[PDB]
Amino acid sequence: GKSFPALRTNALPVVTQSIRCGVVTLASPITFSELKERISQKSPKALLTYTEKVLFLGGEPEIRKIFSNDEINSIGQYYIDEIAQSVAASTFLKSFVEEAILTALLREKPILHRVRHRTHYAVIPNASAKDDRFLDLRKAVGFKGDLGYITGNVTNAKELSWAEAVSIRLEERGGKLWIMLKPEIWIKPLDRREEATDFIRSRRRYRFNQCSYQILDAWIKILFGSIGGGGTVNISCFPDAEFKAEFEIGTRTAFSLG
Amino acid sequence: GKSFPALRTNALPVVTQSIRCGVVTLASPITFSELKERISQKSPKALLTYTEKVLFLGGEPEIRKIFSNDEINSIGQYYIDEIAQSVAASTFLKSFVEEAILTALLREKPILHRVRHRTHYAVIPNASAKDDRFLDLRKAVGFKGDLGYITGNVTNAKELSWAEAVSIRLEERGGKLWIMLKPEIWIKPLDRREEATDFIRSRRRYRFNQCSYQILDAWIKILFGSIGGGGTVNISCFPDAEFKAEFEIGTRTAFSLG
Amino acid sequence: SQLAAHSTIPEPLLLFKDNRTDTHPLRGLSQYGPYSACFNLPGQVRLAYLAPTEHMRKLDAIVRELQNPATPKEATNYYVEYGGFEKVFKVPLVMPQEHLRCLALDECHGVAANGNGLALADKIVQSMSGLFRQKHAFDVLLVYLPASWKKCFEYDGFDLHDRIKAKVAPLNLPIQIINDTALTRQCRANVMWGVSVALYAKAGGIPWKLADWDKDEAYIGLSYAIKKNAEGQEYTTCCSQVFDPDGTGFEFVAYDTREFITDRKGNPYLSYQEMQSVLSKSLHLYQSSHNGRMPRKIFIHKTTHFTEDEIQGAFDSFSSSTEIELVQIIQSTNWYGLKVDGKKGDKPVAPASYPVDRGLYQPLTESECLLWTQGSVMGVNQQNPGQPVFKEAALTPLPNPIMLRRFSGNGGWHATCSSILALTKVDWNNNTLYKKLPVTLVYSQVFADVVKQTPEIVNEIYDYRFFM
Amino acid sequence: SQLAAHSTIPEPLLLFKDNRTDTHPLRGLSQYGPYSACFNLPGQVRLAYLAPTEHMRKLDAIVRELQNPATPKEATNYYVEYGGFEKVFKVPLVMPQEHLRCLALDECHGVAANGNGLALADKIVQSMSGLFRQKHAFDVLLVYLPASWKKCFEYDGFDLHDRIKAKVAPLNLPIQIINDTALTRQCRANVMWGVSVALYAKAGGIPWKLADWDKDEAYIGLSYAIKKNAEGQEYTTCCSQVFDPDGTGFEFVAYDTREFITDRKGNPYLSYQEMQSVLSKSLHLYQSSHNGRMPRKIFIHKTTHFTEDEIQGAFDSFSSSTEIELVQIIQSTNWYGLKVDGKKGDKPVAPASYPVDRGLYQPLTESECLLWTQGSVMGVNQQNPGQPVFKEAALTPLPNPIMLRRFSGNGGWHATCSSILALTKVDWNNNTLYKKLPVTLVYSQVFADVVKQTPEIVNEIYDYRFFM
DNA sequence: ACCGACGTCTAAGAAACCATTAT
DNA sequence: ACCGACGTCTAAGAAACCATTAT
Ligand SMILES: [Mg+2]
Ligand SMILES: [Mg+2]
Repeated sequence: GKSFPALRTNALPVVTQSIRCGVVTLASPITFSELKERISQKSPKALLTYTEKVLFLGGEPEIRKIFSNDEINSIGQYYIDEIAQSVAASTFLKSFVEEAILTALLREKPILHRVRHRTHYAVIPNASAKDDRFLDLRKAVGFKGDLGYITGNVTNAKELSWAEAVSIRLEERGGKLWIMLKPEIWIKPLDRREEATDFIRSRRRYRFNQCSYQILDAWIKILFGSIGGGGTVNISCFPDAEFKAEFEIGTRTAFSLG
Repeated sequence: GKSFPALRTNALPVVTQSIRCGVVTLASPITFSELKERISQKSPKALLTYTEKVLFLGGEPEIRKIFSNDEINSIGQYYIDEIAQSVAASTFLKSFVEEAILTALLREKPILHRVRHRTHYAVIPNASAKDDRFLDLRKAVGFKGDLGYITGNVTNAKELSWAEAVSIRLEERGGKLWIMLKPEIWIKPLDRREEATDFIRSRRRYRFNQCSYQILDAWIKILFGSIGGGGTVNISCFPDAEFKAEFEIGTRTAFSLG
Repeated sequence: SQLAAHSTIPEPLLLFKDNRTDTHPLRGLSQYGPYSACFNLPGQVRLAYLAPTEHMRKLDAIVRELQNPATPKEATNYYVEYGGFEKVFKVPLVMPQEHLRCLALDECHGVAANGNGLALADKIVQSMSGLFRQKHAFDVLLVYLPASWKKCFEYDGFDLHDRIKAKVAPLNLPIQIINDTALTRQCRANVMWGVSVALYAKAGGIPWKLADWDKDEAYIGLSYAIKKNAEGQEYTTCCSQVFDPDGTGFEFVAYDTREFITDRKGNPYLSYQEMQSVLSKSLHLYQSSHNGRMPRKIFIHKTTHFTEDEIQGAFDSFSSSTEIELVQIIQSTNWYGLKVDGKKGDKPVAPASYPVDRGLYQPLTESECLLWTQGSVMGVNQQNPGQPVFKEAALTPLPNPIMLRRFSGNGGWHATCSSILALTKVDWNNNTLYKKLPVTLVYSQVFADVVKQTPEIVNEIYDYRFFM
Repeated sequence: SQLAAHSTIPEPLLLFKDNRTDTHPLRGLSQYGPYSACFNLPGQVRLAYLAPTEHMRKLDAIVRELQNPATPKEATNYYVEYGGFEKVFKVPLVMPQEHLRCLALDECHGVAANGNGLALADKIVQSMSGLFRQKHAFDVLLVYLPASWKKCFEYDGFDLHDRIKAKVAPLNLPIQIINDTALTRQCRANVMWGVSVALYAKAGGIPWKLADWDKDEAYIGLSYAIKKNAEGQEYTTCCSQVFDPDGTGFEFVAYDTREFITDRKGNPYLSYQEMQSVLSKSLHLYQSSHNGRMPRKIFIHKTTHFTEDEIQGAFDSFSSSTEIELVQIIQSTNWYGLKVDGKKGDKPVAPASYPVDRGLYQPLTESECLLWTQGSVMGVNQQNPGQPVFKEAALTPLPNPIMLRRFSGNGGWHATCSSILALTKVDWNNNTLYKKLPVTLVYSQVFADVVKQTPEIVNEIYDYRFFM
C-alpha cells in the first residue's frame, strides 16, 4: 500500500498456528450421525468432531458422560500443526476450529450465541440491552446524533422480536486465516424471519458507508473489548479443562492502500 | 540477336546528324501566336518555328513575303548539331524536325498530306487510286489473293469518304531518332470520324500479322520507292532554296533477334 | 492485517457517433448521438404492434410518449432529460399503418383462462402469422400481454418469455414484449430510455460500444440452467461470445454446448470432447468475422470452477501462440469493503460519505482476487457535478464485490479486471449504468434459460438482438 | 538499323490444390480444384440475395445455372466446360433460405425515378440492414440492380458501384453485383466461370496464385483519380500492396495515400512527406504480415513519372540493404511489333500466322523497355494443341505493347519484366487468361475511384475481397 | 474380497417469489 | 527593376460513352 483512499474489509487476522486437541480412541466403530445424536441427548459441555477419530476440546468428564467406560479404549492428544492448510483441506477441521474460535470469543461475555442455516451469529441479549459496553453500538444505530435502540419488537407484529447481531465466519485464503464479521438484524423466533423482512429493509436502508464503519467498530469493541491497541487479543476455550484451545486474534481489521 | 522468331517494329532509323537552318532576326519582338497568324494569312511556301528567333526552312522570298523589310533586322544561318539531343531537349525543334522530314518525304509524290490531332498522316489520293505503284498495297488489303480497293465511299452515309493512310511520327530514344508508321484508315471530312467507327472496325478486323506485314511493306515501298535494298534513301525539302534540309533514312525497319 | 496494495481501474469509456467518447450512456445518446448513426443504419425504425383489441390505446400511448420528450422523476442524480426518439437517435420512428397492426385471436383469452401456457405461446405466434409475408414492411414488432394473463406467465418449468423468444428466433423477426409494468410506472424516464435503446438495438443498429477495445481478443461466457422433472434433472449449459469484427461494427452471439441433440448431462462441468467442440465452433465465428486470422488471446468466464478436464480441453482446443485465460466469477462472497478518505486539511482520516469506488480490485492470493463491479462512480452525476453516484443505493446500503479465481494465466490482474469491467456496460438491454456481472454471463444465462425452455433450437447460432 | 537482342519469358504458372501447376486458370480449376480447398476454407459458400421482389426469379435462376454444368459457346479455343460449382470447387454452393433472402424497399424505385443516386445507395444498405444481424449465417451477398435503375448508375461525379462498395466495406460484408449483362449474354459459361470464381474469392477462398514466388519481395502500385467540381480538381491517390505471407496466404490490399483527411492535391505526384508516410505504412503492413522481418527488395509501380522528392522519399523510407526498383508503366506507345517465323523445311523466312508471343520484351535503351503484356500464348488452346491463342483477336488485330521506364536500378530487365508479367494473372475478378496491366495498378485505380466517390473511409486498410 | 448405497460436512449456484427505486 | 498572367509546343493519362466477343 502506498496512497489513499483506503479500503477497509471485515476480516480479522488469526495469528495462532497450532491447536493441541485430544483424541478419543474407541474400540467399537463410530459414525458422525450417532455421535451428534449422543451429543444432543447428553448435551456435552464441550465441542466434538469426527474426521477419523473422535476429536474434542474440553474436559474428560464430558466424554466419559457421552461415552460409557467400555466404549472408550484410550485417550491421547492430537497436534494440529499447520492449522491453515489443515482447515483448507479438511472440512471437519474447518468447522471444528471455527466453533472453537467462536466459543472462545463469546466466553464470560453477555452476548447470546445463535445459529442460522449452519452459520454462527452473536446476538445481544434483550435483558442486558442498556449495558454500558453497548453505548457505542447504540450511538451508531442512532439518528441525527441521538441514541438508538439496539433491541426491540417488530412493528405490526404479534410476538416477533428483533435484535442487533453480527455474523462470524472462518475463512482460509492463501495459507492465512481470517475471521469475518457482518452486521445483521437477528429475529426471534428464527423460523419467523419471513414476517419482518420489511422491518430489516427499513432499518438497514440508510446504513451507508460512514454508519457501517461505526457499526463495525462498535461490534469489534464489543467482541474483543479493545480497539486500536496496536496488539492482539488472546481468547481461550475452556481454560479450566486439560485439553484447551487458545487463539491469538488481532483487533485491527485487514486493510489495503493504493 | 541469336535466333528466331523475329520481332519487326515500325521504326525507321535516321542517319543524318546535322541540320543547317536559317535565322530570321526581328527588330521588334514577336510571339508564336502572331507568327502562326501570319503563316495562316500569307500561306508561305516554307516552314517556320520560333524558339528564341524565327527559325525557317525555305526561301528568302517567302519570309520577305511574311515579314516587311522594316521588321527584319538580319538573316543568318543556324547549325543544329547533334539533332537527336536538341530534339529531345527542345520541343519546338522536335516539331520542326518532324515537319521537315515529312515535307521531304511527301515531295513530288502522289500522296495527300493531312494532319489530325497533332499527328501527321499520309493519305492515298482518291483520283490517283489506280496508279501502278499502289498495286502492292491493293494486294495487301484484299482477301484470298483478290485485288482490293484502296479508297471508296463509306457504307450508309451521305457524303462520307474513306481512304487508307499511314501515320508518320518522330520519336527520340537514347540518342537515336526513329520514324514511326501506323496504318490507319483516313476519313474525310476529319470532324466526322465518329460516324464511320464501325466501318473502320470492320475493315481492320482480320488484319492479322500476315496482312499487317504486307501493308507495312507496301507502305514502305510507296513512301521510299525501294524495300530492303540494304541502303539509305535520301530525301530533301525545298532543294532549290538556299536553306534546305536533307535526310538519310533507311528503308529496312528496325528489327530484333535473340 | 496488511494486504497487498489495491488498484482502481478507470471507468471504461463508451464510443458514440463520430467516434467520440463519453462515460454516461444516456447523456452520450442525448448529446452526441448513437454510434450506428454514422452509417445511417437503420435509416428508419419501422414499428409493428401485436395486442388484443381491448388494449390498443395502451400501445399507441406508449409509442407516442416514446416519441415525445420526458423528464426524470426518480433517481434524478443519474437520468438526464429524454428528448424523444428522433432527437436522440437522429432517425425517425415510423408508426405502423393499418395493415401493420395485428390482433390476437380471441381463443387466447380462453387458453389463458385454462392456464395452459404452451397453447398461449403457440396461439400468439400463430396470431402473428400475418406479419411474416410483410416482414419487409417493418423491422421490430411489439407484443403486449395484459395483466389478465399473469397466471400463465411463469409456473413450474415453463416461461412464456423464453418460449416466445425461442419460437420467434428462427422466424427472423425481432420482438419487444411489453406488459403493464412499462405502462404503470411512476418514473417515465426509466421506461422511455430503456424501451428506446432496446428498440434501436433490435432495429439492427449499435447504440454504443466500448471505446478502446482490441480486435485480436475474444471473450467467452458459459452458464447453465436447471430443468427438473419426475425422473430427475439435467443441465442446460450454453455459451456466448463478445468480440468486434475487423471492420467497425458489433456482433454478440450465443450458441448451445450440446454437440448433438438428446445428449443428457447431470452436472454443469463439460467433458473434454465437449470443450473441443464448443471452442472449435467459437473459433469458426472468430475466423469468419476476421478473414480467417487467429485470436492472440482468449478469455473464458464461468460461474463454476474449471476441473483439470476442462483446462486440458481449453488448452488443446486452441493453438500454441494464443494464450489461454480461464477465470471463474464468484458472485457472492463473505467480504465487503468500506471507503476511508485521507487527511483533508484540518479534518483527519474518516469514512467517506459514499461507498467504495467501482473499479477497485484487491488481490487476495496468487490466483484469487475480488473486483468491485458495484460501487460509486464519479463524473456521471447530474444534480451535483462534484458528488459521486452509487446506483444500488435504494436497495443495498453497501456494494458487494464479486470474487475472481484464475486457473491459467501469466499476466497480472490488470488486463483481466479491465476486460471484466469494460464488459459490464455493453448490455443494451440495461437502462442503468452497468451490470454486476459481465454481459457474457448474462447472455449465457438468458440463452440457457431459453434453450432449457425449448430444446428444439439447438446448434443454431443466435445474436443478442433476438433475446434482449 | 538493328536493335539490341530481345528476350521472351515463359508464361507464368498458377498454383492449385496440392501444389499443382497449370497455366490455364479455368482448366486448372476444373481439373485440380481451388488452392484453398485443401484447407477447406470456406467449408461451404453461403449465399444471400438483394433484389426487388419482382426480380428474385432472375437471382434464383442464375444460382441454379451456377449449380449446373455449362459448355462454352464463344471463344471456345481457351474456354473450357463448366462442371458445376460443387464439382469444380469441391465445395457446395448453398441456396439461401427464406430468412436469408432480403427485399429492397419500394422507396428505391421512387429514388431511382428521381435520380438521387446517393439516396439509392443509402436505401440499398437500409434494405440490407438485417443481413448485418445475420452475417454469421452466410458468407457472400448477391445484389441485383435492375435495368430500371440505369439512370442512376453513373452520371457526372457519381458511381453507384463505388458508393455501395464503400458503404458496405466497413461492415465486413463482401457483396456481388449482378446486372442484365450477366443474364442476357449468349456465352453462359463466361458468366458462370466469372461469377463462381468471384464468389469463391469473396467467401475467403484463394482460386489460384503464382507457383514460384519469393516471399522476401513486396509490390506496390500507385494510381490516381480525377474529381471534378466548381472550385477546381482534386487528385485522389491510393496505393495497393501485393505480397504473400510466410505460409498459406495471399495479401492483396489497398489503402489511401492521405496522411490526414482534407489534404487536397491538384497534381498526381506526391510530396516527400506523403511518399515517406505511404511507403512506411506499406513497410509496417509487410512487417506485421511477415513476423517482423523486412523485405529484401521492393517494387514500386506508378502510372506517372517519379519526381525527385518521390525518389528521395523512396530511398529514405527503407534501409540500405533493401534494393528499391522504380518502374514506369505506359499504356500508350508509338511502337508495335510484328512476328516473323524462321526458316523451317522448305518454307523461307515469312511472317507467322499468329502475332508476337506474350512475354517478349524489347530493351530500347539503358532505361526504357517495351514489354508485351498482350500476345499469343503456347500450351493453352483447347481445339488445337499446337495452335497459339490470342485473347483480344476480336478487339485488337495486333498486340500493342506497354513501355517501362526505370528511374533507379542496376540490374537487368529480366526480374522486373517477370514480376510485371506474373502480376497480370492473379486478378480473380476477370475470367480471361491475363490483364494488360499488373493487378496492383488496377486495384489502385478501383480503390481510387472508391475513395474519390466516398472520402469518409480513409486510413483503413482493406482487402481485395470487398472491392472485386 | 473389491466397489456400490447412505450419513456427515464445506462452497456455491439456481427449480422459485417478494420488494423498492439511488444521501 | 522583379516574379505573376497567359500564349505556343511536347508526353501521358483520365473521364462520360461506344462497341465487339478470340484466324
Ligand atoms: Mg430484454
Ligand atoms: Mg463488401
